[PDB]
Amino acid sequence: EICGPGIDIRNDYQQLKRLENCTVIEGYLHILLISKAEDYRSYRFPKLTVITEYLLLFRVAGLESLGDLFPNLTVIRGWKLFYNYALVIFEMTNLKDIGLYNLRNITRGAIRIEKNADLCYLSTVDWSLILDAVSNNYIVGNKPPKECGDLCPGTMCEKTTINNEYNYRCWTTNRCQKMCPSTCGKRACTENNECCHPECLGSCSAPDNDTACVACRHYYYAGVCVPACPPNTYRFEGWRCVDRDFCANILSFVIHDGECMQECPSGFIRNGSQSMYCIPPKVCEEEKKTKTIDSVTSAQMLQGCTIFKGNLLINIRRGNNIASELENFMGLIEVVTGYVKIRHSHALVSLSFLKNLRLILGEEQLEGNYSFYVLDNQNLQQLWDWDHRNLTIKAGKMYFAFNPKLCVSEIYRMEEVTGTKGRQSKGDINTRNNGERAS
Amino acid sequence: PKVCEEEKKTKTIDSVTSAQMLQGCTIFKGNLLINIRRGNNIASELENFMGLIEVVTGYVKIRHSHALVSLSFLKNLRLILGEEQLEGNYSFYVLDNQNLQQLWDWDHRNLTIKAGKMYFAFNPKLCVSEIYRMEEVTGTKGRQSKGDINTRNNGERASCESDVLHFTSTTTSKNRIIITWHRYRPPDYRDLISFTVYYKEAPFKNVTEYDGQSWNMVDVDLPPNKDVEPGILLHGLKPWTQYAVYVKAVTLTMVENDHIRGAKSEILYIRTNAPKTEAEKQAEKEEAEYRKVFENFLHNSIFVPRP
Amino acid sequence: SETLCGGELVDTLQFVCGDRGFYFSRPARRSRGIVEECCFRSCDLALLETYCAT
Ligand SMILES: *[C@@H]1O[C@H](CO)[C@@H](O)[C@H](O)[C@H]1NC(C)=O
Ligand SMILES: *[C@@H]1O[C@H](CO)[C@@H](O)[C@H](O)[C@H]1NC(C)=O
Ligand SMILES: *[C@@H]1O[C@H](CO)[C@@H](O)[C@H](O)[C@H]1NC(C)=O
Ligand SMILES: *[C@@H]1O[C@H](CO)[C@@H](O)[C@H](O)[C@H]1NC(C)=O
Repeated sequence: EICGPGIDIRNDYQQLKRLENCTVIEGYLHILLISKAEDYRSYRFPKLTVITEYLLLFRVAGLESLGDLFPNLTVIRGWKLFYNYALVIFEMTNLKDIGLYNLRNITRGAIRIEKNADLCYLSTVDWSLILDAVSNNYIVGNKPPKECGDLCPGTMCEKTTINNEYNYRCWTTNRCQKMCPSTCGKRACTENNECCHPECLGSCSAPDNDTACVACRHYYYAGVCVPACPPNTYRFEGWRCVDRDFCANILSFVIHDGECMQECPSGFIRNGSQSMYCIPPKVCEEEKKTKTIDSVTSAQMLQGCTIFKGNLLINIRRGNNIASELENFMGLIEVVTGYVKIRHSHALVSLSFLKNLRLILGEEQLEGNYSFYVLDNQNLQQLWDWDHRNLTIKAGKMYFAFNPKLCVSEIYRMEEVTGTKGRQSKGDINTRNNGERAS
Repeated sequence: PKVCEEEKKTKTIDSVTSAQMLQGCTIFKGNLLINIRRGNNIASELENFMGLIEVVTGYVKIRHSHALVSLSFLKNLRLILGEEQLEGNYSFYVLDNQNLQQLWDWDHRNLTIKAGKMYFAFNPKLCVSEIYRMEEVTGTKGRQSKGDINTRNNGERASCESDVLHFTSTTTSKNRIIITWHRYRPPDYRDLISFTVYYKEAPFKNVTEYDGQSWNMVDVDLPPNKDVEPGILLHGLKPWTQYAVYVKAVTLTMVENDHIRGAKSEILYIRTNAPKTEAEKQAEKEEAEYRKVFENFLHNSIFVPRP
Repeated sequence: SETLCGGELVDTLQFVCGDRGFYFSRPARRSRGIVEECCFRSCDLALLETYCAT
């Protein structure tokens, strides 16, 4: 069964039987607050093989190991994320070891594995084999290093230079990190490590038969993995191809550029002549005045908004390359009508990703009537304001403080292209802390 | 006492070596500048080269003097004469002093300014609540007006009111101290990250925190049992000797600024019976900085109320 | 209690909801966080049954 639109499981293990038929989940999975801790090994779900979104486990107080639950869970595509993370394993007060031993790709997000009171087998498993960008992982606060004694049997197991180590790699005391040899190159492999079709992701029931894949590194259609969707078939929910018989009969839809989608994007609109016609603006809403931005999850809510009729805050503590995504969501924003603020955004080097931002109307301001404000941005070397590109502030003051790597000449050049000298003191745009350590 | 006349109208002091010439000056018939960029222990020697200086006929300026947390080295000061009242008619001037925590303005010592008001800006760690006392004690109680001493940047990051820690219990040996304090609950218990304990040998009570940092620093972490009020063993101290001790709470001064409270003990003096690391400023802060917010997100997202 | 925020928030919630269990429904829904309602602002210890099933 292709379950969905998304599974939130809480209160008791006895509700968990809802999974007994699912094999793909077109949505997140939550497992929450199972405080009874008792039923434990009464449940199994071998049908499950791909989760198209994040997996969250929180305080599942009874559970020793997820390999009792999800032995075959092979791909977590991460088409939605949870605060950059595609997998979260948090306060599992009794969890000893992960299991998941068949897991073979995580196709977008990072990992946050944290506070787990008894979790052995952390990082004795090469996250760079299973996913790119290990530097976005955040494994913290767990059972401290020397206490475990992580092992494989006989340790006599599959090995690598675990980072700058060289070691056996071990999901749990019973199982190696089942691995496909380098002879496969980019390919995955079947059991007996024979390299499979280059559209398979993770394991495969027989070598190099396109039907044989478990999961598809691009799209699934009619029981075969394929690098792109067939003619007249539309990409849907980031992993499968469909036709109007589905997309018309999703509950309240449109079709566009071979995507099946909840609304037409910027530059296209409903033509009522037939409801398929996204004929060639897009407005984000408000509810808080302050639509804070902190992660790809909160930024994904803006995906393709043209007019943002609120006030931003930006707060990006960490994330090696997140601007590459923020351009994809937010670079279409031409207008912010409120104020704008930036705070503690130690990950940003540049606003460059704000690709098409034109205006800041200052319909709403900070205390002190600041319509723009920039504080404590310990790495923001550059503004997007290269003179090729305009930025018009239609009312109110600017402010700038403690931007240590941002040359004052740069913010002055912004003062030039915004033409906005006659609104600030020495302090509001000071040399005395902005850029004070800029190289 | 001895009067000194110096060849400039204003003697700049850039260093101990330039202060050195004034050593044993008491009455300085000139202006002074302090411009002390960098250098070790300097305040200990400037009290020797200048601490006896008590009567300055000019103005006094201090600038860029990021070396100086404390003016305590100008021990005795009595008079600034205003003969060189500046623009705005200022005779004392401290600007851009990016580490200045504490003026001499303290219970032990008064001051007089003969004439010429006081100016302050870009003193980010000098609490704006401190100077209100100093301007009254100096007699310039109401001569200044709003813009002459800005409220915006002065002390902007400083913990200008701190809760008080209570010493609950104490213990001593011929070479050890064991000491405890009440469980300080900050308003949002994640906000605390650690306690710092300072101690130094202090045979007389005329002591303050700002005595140059001579304070030995000890770092101690709240034990994970929330039923245990914290404590520490201090060991290898001098027998038959008084030691001084005090405690400062470490807190994430973010999100809410002054609503992040900060906490400090009073000073405690003990008679015994007859390492530090650089990055932990961030490398610990990181692990609550970037964990508290993820928890607050997860709790906002996972719970949803019924209708 | 003026404010509650961390582990003791999920503990006091489990205590008040007890064995009735928590409510959840898809965001379909409002963007207002319980934490702003009970950690930053002054919290109300009689509200937190409103999160439990009924
Ligand atoms: C699972 O599928 C079988 C076969 O259709 C059905 O009898 C059973 O009730 C289903 N259970 C759930 C929980 O969907
Ligand atoms: C996971 O699959 C994605 C598919 O786009 C690929 O880019 C990524 O490198 C794969 N990682 C591993 C470890 O196979
Ligand atoms: C500052 O902002 C408020 C609210 O937008 C406005 O009423 C006021 O006129 C502005 N200008 C000031 C306070 O000088
Ligand atoms: C404090 O008292 C001692 C007497 O023990 C004295 O020598 C010293 O000069 C006084 N002042 C300071 C700053 O220590």
